[PDB]
Amino acid sequence: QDLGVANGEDLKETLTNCTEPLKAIEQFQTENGVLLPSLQSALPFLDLHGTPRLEFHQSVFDELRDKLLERVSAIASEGKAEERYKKLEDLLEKSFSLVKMPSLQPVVMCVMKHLPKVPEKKLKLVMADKELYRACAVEVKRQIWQDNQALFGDEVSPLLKQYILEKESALFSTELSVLHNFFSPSPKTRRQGEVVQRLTRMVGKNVKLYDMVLQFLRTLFLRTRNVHYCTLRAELLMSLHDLDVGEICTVDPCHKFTWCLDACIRERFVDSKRARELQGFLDGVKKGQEQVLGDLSMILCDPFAINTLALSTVRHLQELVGQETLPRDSPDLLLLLRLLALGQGAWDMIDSQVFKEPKMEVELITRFLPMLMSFLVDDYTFNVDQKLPAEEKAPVSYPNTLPESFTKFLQEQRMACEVGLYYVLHITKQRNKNALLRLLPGLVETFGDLAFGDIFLHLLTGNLALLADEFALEDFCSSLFDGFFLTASPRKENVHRHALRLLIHLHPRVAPSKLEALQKALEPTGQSGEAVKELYSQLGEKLEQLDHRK
Amino acid sequence: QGIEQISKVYMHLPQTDNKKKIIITEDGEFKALQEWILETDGVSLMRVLSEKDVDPVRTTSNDIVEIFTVLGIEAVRKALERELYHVISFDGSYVN
Amino acid sequence: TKVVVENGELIMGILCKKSLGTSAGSLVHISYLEMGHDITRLFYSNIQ
Amino acid sequence: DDEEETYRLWKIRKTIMQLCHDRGYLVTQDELDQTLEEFKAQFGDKPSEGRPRRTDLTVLVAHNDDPTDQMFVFFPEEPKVGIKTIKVYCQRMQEENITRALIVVQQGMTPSAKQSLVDMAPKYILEQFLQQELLINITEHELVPEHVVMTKEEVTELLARYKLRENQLPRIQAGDPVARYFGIKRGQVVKIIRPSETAGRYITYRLVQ
Amino acid sequence: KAFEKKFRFDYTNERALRRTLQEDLVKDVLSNAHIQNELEREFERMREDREVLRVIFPTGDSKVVLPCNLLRMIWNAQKIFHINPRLPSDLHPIKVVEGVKELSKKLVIVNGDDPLSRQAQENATLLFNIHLRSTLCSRRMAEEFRLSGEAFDWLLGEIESKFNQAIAHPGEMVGALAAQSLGEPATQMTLNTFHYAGVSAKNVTLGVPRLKELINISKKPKTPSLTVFLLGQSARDAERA
Amino acid sequence: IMEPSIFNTLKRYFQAGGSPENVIQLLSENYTAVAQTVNLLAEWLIQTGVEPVQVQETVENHLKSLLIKHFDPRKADSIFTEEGETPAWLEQMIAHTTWRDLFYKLAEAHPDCLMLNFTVKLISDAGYQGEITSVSTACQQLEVFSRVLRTSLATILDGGEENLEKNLPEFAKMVCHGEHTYLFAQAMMSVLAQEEQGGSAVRRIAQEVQRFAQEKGHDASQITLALGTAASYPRACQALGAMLSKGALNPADITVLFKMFTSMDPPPVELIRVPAFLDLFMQSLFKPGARINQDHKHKYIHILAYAASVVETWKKNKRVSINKDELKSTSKAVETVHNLCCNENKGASELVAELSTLYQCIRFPVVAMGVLKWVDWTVSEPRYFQLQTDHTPVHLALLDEISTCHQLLHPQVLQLLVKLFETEHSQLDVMEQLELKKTLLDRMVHLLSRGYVLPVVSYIRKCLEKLDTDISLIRYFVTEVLDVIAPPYTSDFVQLFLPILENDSIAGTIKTEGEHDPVTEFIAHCKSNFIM
Repeated sequence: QDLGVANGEDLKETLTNCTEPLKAIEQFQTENGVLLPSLQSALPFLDLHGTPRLEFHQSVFDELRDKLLERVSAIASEGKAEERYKKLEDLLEKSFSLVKMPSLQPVVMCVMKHLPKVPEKKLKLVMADKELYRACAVEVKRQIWQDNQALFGDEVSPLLKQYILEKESALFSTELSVLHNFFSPSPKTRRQGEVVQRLTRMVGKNVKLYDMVLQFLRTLFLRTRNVHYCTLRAELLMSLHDLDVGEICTVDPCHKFTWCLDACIRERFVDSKRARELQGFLDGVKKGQEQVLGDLSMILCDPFAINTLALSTVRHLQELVGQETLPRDSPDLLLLLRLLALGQGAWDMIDSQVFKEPKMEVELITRFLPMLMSFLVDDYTFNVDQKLPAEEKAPVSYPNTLPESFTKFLQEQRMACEVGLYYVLHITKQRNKNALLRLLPGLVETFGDLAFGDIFLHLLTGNLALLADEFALEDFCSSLFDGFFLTASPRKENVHRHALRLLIHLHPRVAPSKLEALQKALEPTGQSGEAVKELYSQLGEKLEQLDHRK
Repeated sequence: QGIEQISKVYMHLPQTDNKKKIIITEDGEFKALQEWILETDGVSLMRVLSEKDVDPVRTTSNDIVEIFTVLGIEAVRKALERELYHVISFDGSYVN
Repeated sequence: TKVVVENGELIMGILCKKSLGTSAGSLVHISYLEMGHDITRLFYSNIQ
Repeated sequence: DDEEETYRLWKIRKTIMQLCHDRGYLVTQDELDQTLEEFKAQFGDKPSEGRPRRTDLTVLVAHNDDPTDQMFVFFPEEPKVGIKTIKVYCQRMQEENITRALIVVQQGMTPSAKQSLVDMAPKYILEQFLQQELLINITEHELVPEHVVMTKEEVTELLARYKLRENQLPRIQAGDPVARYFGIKRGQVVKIIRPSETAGRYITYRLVQ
Repeated sequence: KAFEKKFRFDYTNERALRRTLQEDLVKDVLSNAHIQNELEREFERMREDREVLRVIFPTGDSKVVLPCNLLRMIWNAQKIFHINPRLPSDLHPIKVVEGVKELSKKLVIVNGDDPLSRQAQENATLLFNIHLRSTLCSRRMAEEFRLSGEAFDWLLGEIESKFNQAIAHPGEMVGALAAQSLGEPATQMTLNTFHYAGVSAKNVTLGVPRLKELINISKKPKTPSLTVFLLGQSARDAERA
Repeated sequence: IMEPSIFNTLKRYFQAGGSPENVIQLLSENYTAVAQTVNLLAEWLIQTGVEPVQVQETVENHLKSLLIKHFDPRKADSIFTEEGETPAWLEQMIAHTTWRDLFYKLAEAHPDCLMLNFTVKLISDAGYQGEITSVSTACQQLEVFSRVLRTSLATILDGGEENLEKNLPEFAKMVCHGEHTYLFAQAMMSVLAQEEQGGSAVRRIAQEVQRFAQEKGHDASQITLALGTAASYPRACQALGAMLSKGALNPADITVLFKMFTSMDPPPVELIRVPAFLDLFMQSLFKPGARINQDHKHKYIHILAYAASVVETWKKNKRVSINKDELKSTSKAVETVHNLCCNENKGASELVAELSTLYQCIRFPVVAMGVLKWVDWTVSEPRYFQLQTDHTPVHLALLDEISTCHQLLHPQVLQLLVKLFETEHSQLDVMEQLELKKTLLDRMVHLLSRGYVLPVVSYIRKCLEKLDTDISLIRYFVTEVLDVIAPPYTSDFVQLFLPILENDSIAGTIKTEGEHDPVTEFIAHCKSNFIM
């Protein structure tokens, strides 16, 4: 019973009252009906019909509403911008009083959707109503969010938490596979995730909302130290790139760098040309725009970028061994190390607000890398010696001693630790058990316990699946589990989960005595988490099935 | 221009549907598209097949040893079958 | 000019070499396949 | 020319991708059929002393199952390949632990290197292909029927069902271009499905000799 | 659409079923939906056979050699059993479908039960089974043939018998038979008096000078050729050609 | 908004009683707002949209009919109309009788016999007797059908030859819907054609109705012969009845007719003047094939000559002076033309040679009509235009001769020309097709020269506007027409020739004329003629 509106309230009254005034009721319909003289002559036909006069009028109303929606869309699409926007604004002014009418609410919502700027009073009225706010299209919600950072944060935070949970769950997948691991999906496939698509739709072409999302990502990266926020930054930027959103891609200083790095991640290798392009992007940061360096380091802190760069570094070291050249003389290797240093120092750079490139330690290049090359060199010579004719076979034992300086580098230098961990992954992928056993004792104590990180442990268990036949040897299992996994499992639940996953996958090949010992050693305590207990129960079920197969 | 081991090449539009491009329309009915075909006087496959705007699938040959060098033995079996049927049924006769 | 042999009786048509000759699907070929081979010998002899 | 060179390299890349997929390897779907413009964007659009030069596009592919064995393909810079050039590739392979590999020669190989290729067959297998062989995927030709390599268990099943020996099957050359395409060794029965105008479908078998 | 109109056996129509079948069979078809499902499945099989044929025969021709002349056998059954096809028929279409399936089971080129022999049997009688489904379907037997139950049983027996008679006899000297079958038309062929109709046509060496080149593998043919088919727009443009 | 149902809520309100839970709920069934008024406010909202034009009310009524078509209550239509009341139908037929009852009685038409009766009576109450008849089957009740026939006949007779093509299907779908109505209409045609003071148009309309009857599927020739005086002489009329029931020529039938003709007691000549009979004669005589066996051929020619030659003087239903002194020349001409159509000597080595004799023959109207039909059946053969002399204008020169020597065949000549012009000729060169169109337009210009202009220009405008043809063709037509005409300009020609010239390619008409001025002269004369 609003503006020029008859009974909605006295309609409820009309449904409650029920005595007698027929002519009053008829006059009310005549005054508040379809006020067209042409319909008065057509109504007796409807009376001559027999079906009650409700379905016909509802059908006509629905058809008129759908035609009005089509015309609102057509007006939004056709004509000069000023004229169409003025027509839509007039229609909204005439129709906004009916926004709470469910049958006409879609028309108002569509008109608001197609307006570049909805009046602020109507936006506040919509915000005050939870149902109206929920029913609004994302275009109106953007105009609401751009001036209400708290509401936008409330809308975005569940998506960020879901993204983090999805990445962590992907790290703890039941299937151990070298072919299908955390880094297997292509970047285009990764950007098709629900969280990334929803965030891209929410941001749209609004630069302010994109900056708010970037600020949220920076704050959460600082507060939680979770690198998947960096991953999400890269994926959101490239998802806007895939939709040709030039309003954002042209103003983001990291767009070209992230695009080139995305190509490198897709190829899983950084060639000299791409390395030089990334270097040109880095050296192009002008004085006074140094915060762009913090943003670029956040992009490089992405685990996919770190994985690609470290694998490229290991491959380049192997190539340098092949070419009889030193690491210091390879500009591409130094450039890869510089990119890795920026990626690793992203957190410190953002937290301290000191936007300067981290100084690469001299001893890394001049000592640590050529020692890794010596490990490769020992591998090559052992492999060549094993292929010699039996008449020339000296009793060549594989070098099992780990230099103390190598362990010190792994413990004290973050970059050396990262490169050594990726070298361990590389040699494990090559099924080199001797080198793996040589390097394993140095992984017990690493810089910041990087050897116990979920990404490295995921990749390591996946690659260890390639050495399944070696788990029949008690010495190999003792080394691996007792010397590496069980040293940290009582203090780290994630290491316990990774060891349980590896055992679940490889139990048919583990020596039965060592299998029983590991089952006893990995028994969950009262303080163990739910996931550990679930994995242990799965292991028990698998063991029962294996016993039944005897 | 062109390749070696070839003399003047003659091009024409086919009349028999063996050379006419038989396509299947969206309503399932066959249709005989009459498109230009070439017909050389020398022989060199794996080099004409490498040329641009040349259909690398339906480009057959007349010599059998050349196909045996290019397309193998079973393709040579099919080509010998087709050429033998051609030389037999040219004059309207039929052999099972 | 439309040869129809039906139920073992010549309904209509004039039998040229396309009806009794060595062409496939002719009257004699069907007489060989549907009937026996002695019967086709009798057919040839009777025709001649 | 430079556009002709990038077109030729892209066609060789496409044929090698299709060859690896038909051989039973891990070939990425977009890599299996990419646009020429995509190749030019990924590699540089100047083979004439430029970004899409040789040795940049050495394709490394693993097997669909048992992902250990790889045949990371080779593209020599020089037209006429020799022993002192293939020994560098042998060095790269012995650096790895994988025994199969394909080299795509531009001109003919020196016959001494042809003998050298056989001179390491039990150790590690090397196949070679000319440019003209890889400018057309011959399995797409209408004269070439469907060749499928058979496993040893299927060979035993075939010989036990038909009660015949490997000496009695119709055979196929080891230097057969289709056999070279699938890279089958001696004694490896290949089933061949071809349409027949008298029975519909006919499956023959070709033991390799 | 012609294929669907001619082979589907639309069961929803009342009057067509009344004209083609007897009323008990009409109500049997219209009541049960399992029979309708089986008829839909046989139309599915015929669509699959259509796709298989169009793969097998890219050229639009269907003059193919097969042992049993099924149309002539249907006509013979009509003439023997005195059909009078004006009256509604009295053979159940489910009987047609099941009899066709049993007959396809009974026609054996390759014995055995292991899947290799099963595939050999399927491939040996693929084309003939496609033709058997096409000719002895429910729709045609109900509309344009109208055989009776005993006529259909006799037809199945005749088809099985005449297929079992067409099997190649073990011990037949096939090699000499084929050699003579190819060398007997060789005498009727010209030597080289081809009209040489100069419409390009390359003066294809034909006749015995070509049969010889095919018989002994000549590395120096009198006239080696190609047939270079153009790929795209160049095939429909004389200038690009 | 349950207010909109005051009436039925009424008798359930004062006399509810018992348990009025359903009464209260149906009193409470309009749970929405006043959406009846909101539906009218949808027009006000459309006022801010594109267009809630009167077409908005039309669309509302269309949705009304759309949801009405579900019930459309035949069920109680007879009861509700036998209630002897209801200004509902009367008011609807007063105001909205455009297509509402039209679709209503086009939908079912078996029930609602009294709604149909009221609508039909209101249609009869409308002035132009039968335009809203909700059915073209308005030929069932005689008092309606006779008056509708009268008014349609008045419309056609006041129309003329131009309206002969537009109104005749709209008139023949009624009188051929029922053959008893066809008999009634043909009896009226006969009674009106008894008079010689303007009954020729009535006879023409009757013949067109009979032609439409033959098209639709009537065996209406027996009715036509029953209406005529030919039945007074029984056996000839019976022979004609059988022959026209079969629609083909039998030599035995024509020998039976010929034995009765060319005697001292001929039948009245109106038995042989029926046009379908002569059309069958043309079909059986001047088809390029269809050979006639040389023995009763002269009988055919004599029958045609007697049909198209002799005169008579009906002085009180009796003849006293007929003559046969020109049917020898007619027989000679038709015989020569049939011989020319029978010789078919390849590429007219003889058709070109005897063209002077053909020109002599086509001086006669029946000869001209026969040659027109033969050229129609020869040129319209697919893949005919492969002989080319000047893109084959020989038969088109015969078209020009036919258009020159006569005037009543011009509708058929234009029909043939536009049929060839609309026909796309496959396997011909595109330039060759264009020059063939140019030759056809030259023939159309020749038709325009001999007086028959308005239909030609009307078709040119129709093919420039509707399913528009090449603009260059219309430009060429204008160029060729304006190179032969100039000074005086009857107003109808100017009125029809102005819009095609002034709109849509002014500039292309004048390129290099010079010595005689272009369309500028026609523009000046058009300014001088009309009132600006």
